[PDB]
Amino acid sequence: DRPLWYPGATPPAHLDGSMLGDYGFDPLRLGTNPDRMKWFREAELTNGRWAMAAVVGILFTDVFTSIGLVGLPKWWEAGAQTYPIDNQTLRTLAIIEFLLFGWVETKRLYDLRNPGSQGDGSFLGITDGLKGTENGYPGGIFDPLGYSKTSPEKLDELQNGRLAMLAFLGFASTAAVNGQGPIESLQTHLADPFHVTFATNGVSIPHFTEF
Amino acid sequence: QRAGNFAPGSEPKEYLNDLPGNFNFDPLELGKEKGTLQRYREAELIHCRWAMLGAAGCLAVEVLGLGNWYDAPLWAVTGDKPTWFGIEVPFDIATILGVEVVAMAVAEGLRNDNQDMEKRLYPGGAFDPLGFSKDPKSFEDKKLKELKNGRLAMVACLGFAGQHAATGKPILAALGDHLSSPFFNNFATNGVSVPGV
Amino acid sequence: DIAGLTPCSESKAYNKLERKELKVLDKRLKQYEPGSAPYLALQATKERTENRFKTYAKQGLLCGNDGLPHLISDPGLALRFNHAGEVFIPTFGFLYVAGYIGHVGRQYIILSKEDAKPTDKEIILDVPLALKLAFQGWAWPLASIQELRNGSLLEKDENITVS
Amino acid sequence: AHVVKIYDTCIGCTQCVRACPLDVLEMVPWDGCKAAQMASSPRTEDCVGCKRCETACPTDFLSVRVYLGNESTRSLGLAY
Amino acid sequence: MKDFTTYLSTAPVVGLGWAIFTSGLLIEINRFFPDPLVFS
Amino acid sequence: EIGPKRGSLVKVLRPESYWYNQVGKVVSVDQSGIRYPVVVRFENQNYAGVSTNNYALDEIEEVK
Ligand code: CLA
Ligand code: CLA
Ligand code: CLA
Ligand code: CLA
Ligand SMILES: CC1=C[C@H](O)CC(C)(C)[C@@H]1/C=C/C(C)=C\C=C/C(C)=C\C=C/C=C(C)\C=C/C=C(C)\C=C/C1=C(C)C[C@H](O)CC1(C)C
Ligand SMILES: CC1=C[C@H](O)CC(C)(C)[C@@H]1/C=C/C(C)=C\C=C/C(C)=C\C=C/C=C(C)\C=C/C=C(C)\C=C/C1=C(C)C[C@H](O)CC1(C)C
Ligand code: SF4
Ligand code: SF4
Repeated sequence: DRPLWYPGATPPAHLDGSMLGDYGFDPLRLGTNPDRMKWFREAELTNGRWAMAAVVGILFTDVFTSIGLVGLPKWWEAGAQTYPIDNQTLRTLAIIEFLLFGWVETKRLYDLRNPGSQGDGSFLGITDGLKGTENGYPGGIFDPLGYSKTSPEKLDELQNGRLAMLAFLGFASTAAVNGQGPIESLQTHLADPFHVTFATNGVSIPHFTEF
Repeated sequence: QRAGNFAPGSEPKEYLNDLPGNFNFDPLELGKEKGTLQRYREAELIHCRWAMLGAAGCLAVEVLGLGNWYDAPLWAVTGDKPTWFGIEVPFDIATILGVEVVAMAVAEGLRNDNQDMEKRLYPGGAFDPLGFSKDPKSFEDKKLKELKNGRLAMVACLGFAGQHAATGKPILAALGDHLSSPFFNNFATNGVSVPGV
Repeated sequence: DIAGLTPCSESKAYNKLERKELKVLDKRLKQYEPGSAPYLALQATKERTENRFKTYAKQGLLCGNDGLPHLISDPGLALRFNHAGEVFIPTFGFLYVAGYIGHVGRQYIILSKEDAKPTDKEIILDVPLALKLAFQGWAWPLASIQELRNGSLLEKDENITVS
Repeated sequence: AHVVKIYDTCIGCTQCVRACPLDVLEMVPWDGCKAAQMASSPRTEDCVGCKRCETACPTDFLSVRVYLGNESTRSLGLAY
Repeated sequence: MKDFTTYLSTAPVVGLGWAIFTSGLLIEINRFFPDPLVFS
Repeated sequence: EIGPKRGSLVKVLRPESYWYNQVGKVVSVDQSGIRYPVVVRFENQNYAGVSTNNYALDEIEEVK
């Protein structure tokens, strides 16, 4: 077990066992039954892995935007910029997004139920590559860099993934009361820290004391 | 004899252990009982065989340029006579409804009085004069072809109906919209198929 | 709009009802002096009344011929015509609170019954335990489906029957 | 004219006999119980249908039941 | 004191503290953001 | 020994009883040929206020 989210005396009951990114953080005891703890673990990954690849489109691009290299729009209004384009792809995108994910995800849903269960003649000829080593960590998807014996580079995958999940929650909240992008919000806290915060300007609290 | 799996890795269903067209499908356990399965297996082949003929019909009218499958019975309200390859068949509406009922009632009734469970699905003799069923291998193989092709006709005859209601266009015209501009001309862009588009 | 109802902003009776309810206070305000406390109390009520009417109009409510706002319940019409906060969203708010009360009381009942003298624990509560469960019930839906999918929610024919 | 029937579950407590005022219940020996006693109802003609006896019975369900029925002068408790 | 805390853990007293909380919370929720009907 | 063991829990099967499909401790068992020997004690009271009752061999079964 890795260090404790409280340094002091918060005894966990079922997290002493091995697992990735185990810091003993389960007050509500939602991981008591092991069968559904096994399910929530994969949820942290798909949310972790998806959130990180999403945060780059908000982050890697807006940094280049504030510097002035590109004139792309902000994420809070990128959706209304696509469909008015002459060469556009109007909303058959919601449904095709579901028809495409529905094929992959149920293949992932039936793996957690029956691990390594991809029949011999079910797919054309690549039935062997689709078998996975463990749940959440398949083999033939990564081309290099998964043959070490100390496999816990996974801890980087989680600490980076949990962090990004905070980012989008902050992007969405910052972009609902500040009215500006995430990086524009950063340039202000650096230029005038004490004035631009969640307390006084960002109306997250009813503070009206003009005296 | 399992042709495949609709869901690879799914749990086997013992009620469908050895039949033609088995894919281990049934997720609602319809067919758990042994007697009802013999009825469903009869209903599937007949819902099949009626769809395959009716499906080739709708294509035959449009491929040969005769008209729509939807506008075929519209002569009755207008009053003009029906046609088959523009031959002007003379019979009237009350004559069609009388001969159809008496003819099909004689046919369907004789079918139900068979009481031979294998022949209720796969008769012999007169219904197969050329004798393809004599070879057990090709017979077993051709049964999977009867059923695979039939399930296409059923799901797709429903498409001829659903396509028509949302868009009044005919079959081959509605296909041309996909090929001309797929991403724009789809069921999503009908405005009726999906609420909220 | 829908169901032959006008919005409250465009209605005449809605504004008629505002001019009436303010006229009652203005007549009542004439009796007292400007700087007195009864004057300050009525002016505040006047300020609240003016705020109640404009906020209900701003919220896209629907007022009928009588001039009073009406609510819509079908989520389809609510979402289509932007009236979801009225009924459809109040339903989820209450269910989360109602479930929280159930998941808490159910757990206190089960845990006290695992010990000696559970009858005393009902009339004389274990407040440290009750507060512990009351602050652990924020994610009550997760535990329910966890307990349903597991099968430890329901009892199985170990219950008393009558015949 | 009420009916008083006692069932197989009696244990010889005698609490039914002590309770009913009108002396309609007495104890008789029997081989079924530890106490070797059983009740009886010889004189139900004097039963006022008070039903105090059933209350005395301390079994899971009553081994003594007073099935009310046709009334009479003695049953209605009429001094007149 | 052990018996005093036990008296405070009775049903009549714990209910009194509950009532002051729920009623105090609702009245305070009506005093600020006055008279709500539609939820935004 | 004729019947269940002392201190053993058992489940009741009298349809008439307040304790039907419920569990109780066996207080004692008599081996003298009595029809209803098995004495059982429950925590919950009945409607009258009694928490014990003599049951039979066939009327009781193993727990749960
Ligand atoms: C976790 C990452 C994260 C980061 C780095 C920021 C950063 C910022 N937020 Mg923000 N925010 C976040 C998450 C985050 N937020 C989330 C999850 C929410 C929703 C609850 C919000 C809601 C929010 C509002 C409503 C507002 C901001 C604002 C701001 C800016 C000014 C500071 C402030 O108001 O205090 C931040 C206040 C908080 C309550 C969040 C702090 C708590 C986090 C979780 C602690 C994390 C620890 C540490 C900082 C991590 C280091 C990471 C770093 C090395 C990259 C600043 C750029 C203000 C603005 O207008 O920007 C100009 C503003 O009005 N935030
Ligand atoms: C492709 C579909 C198909 C297939 C593979 C079969 C296969 C079979 N049927 Mg079956 N059948 C079908 C459709 C089909 N049937 C339909 C639609 C009906 C209703 C009329 C029947 C009615 C029927 C009966 C009553 C019996 C069978 C029997 C049999 C078996 C022996 C005969 C044989 O080998 O058929 C071989 C089939 C072919 C070689 C296909 C011929 C292709 C034709 C000529 C196409 C004509 C249509 C035209 C091109 C469409 C126009 C298109 C338009 C756009 C213009 C075998 C399992 C018998 C049985 O059970 O065996 C013991 C039996 O008694 N069938
Ligand atoms: C944890 C306590 C608890 C729980 C989980 C339930 C749960 C349930 N009750 Mg119920 N009930 C309770 C207490 C509880 N009840 C009490 C105290 C009474 C006496 C007033 C009743 C009287 C009652 C009746 C008459 C009926 C139900 C019914 C039901 C079922 C439908 C819900 C309903 O409408 O009930 C009704 C809800 C109430 C009457 C409100 C109960 C009073 C408060 C809000 C709940 C008590 C919480 C507790 C005091 C807090 C302790 C927490 C602890 C940490 C200290 C449901 C499974 C119905 C049913 O039979 O289902 C089909 C039904 O007809 N209950
Ligand atoms: C001083 C006067 C006084 C008054 C007016 C009451 C009144 C009450 N007592 Mg009581 N009590 C008193 C003195 C008093 N007590 C004294 C001197 C003692 C000795 C220490 C006790 C010990 C005692 C015990 C042990 C119990 C009560 C209980 C009760 C309640 C009866 C249960 C019920 O009907 O609701 C039924 C409740 C439900 C069906 C569901 C719960 C929802 C409730 C109504 C919410 C809580 C209400 C809250 C207490 C009201 C505020 C207090 C009110 C008097 C202002 C009732 C409100 C019983 C109780 O449970 O209290 C609630 C109970 O077990 N009292
Ligand atoms: C709040 C806020 C506000 C303001 O305004 C701003 C700021 C300051 C920014 C803040 C925030 C922060 C955060 C939270 C976050 C960020 C970032 C991250 C975490 C991530 C990315 C990003 C992440 C990520 C993961 C991405 C990428 C990665 C990867 C691996 C991919 C791919 C791959 C894989 C799969 C495997 C193979 O074999 C290989 C490859 C192909 C190579
Ligand atoms: C989806 C879609 C949509 C869009 O719109 C369009 C499109 C693209 C085209 C598509 C459609 C499709 C469909 C519906 C149909 C087609 C086909 C089929 C299925 C059938 C026919 C067709 C089928 C069929 C079966 C027919 C025929 C066959 C047969 C066998 C008959 C008779 C016979 C038999 C008895 C046996 C003997 O020994 C011989 C003979 C005498 C010769
Ligand atoms: S009161 Fe019941 S248990 Fe007692 S002696 Fe009479 S019949 Fe037997
Ligand atoms: S009915 Fe009354 S008087 Fe008669 S036996 Fe019972 S308790 Fe005694």
